[PDB]
Amino acid sequence: MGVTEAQYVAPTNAVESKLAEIWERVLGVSGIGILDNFFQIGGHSLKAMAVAAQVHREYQVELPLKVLFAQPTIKALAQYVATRS
Repeated sequence: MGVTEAQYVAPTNAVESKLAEIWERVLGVSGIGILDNFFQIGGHSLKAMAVAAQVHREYQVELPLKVLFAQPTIKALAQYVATRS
C-alpha cells in the first residue's frame, strides 16, 4: 500500500513545467508532490514571485498567462485572470 506520484506536478506550457522542477518554491523548495503545489507555486504571499521569475524575463516579452501567482490556494487564480482579464 504505497501512494505514488500519479498527478506529479502539473505541466502547463513546457517553459512553466521546466520552471516548476527548477524552482519548486523558488525559495524553500518543498511543495511539488504527487499533485503539484495546489495553487501556490509563484505567488500566495507577495503574489508576484512568478511574475518576476517567469513572466518578467520570459513572458512579459510576449504575453503574461498568469493564473499562478495571485492565489494562495483558492481557484482565485481563475477568478482573477478570468475576471480582471
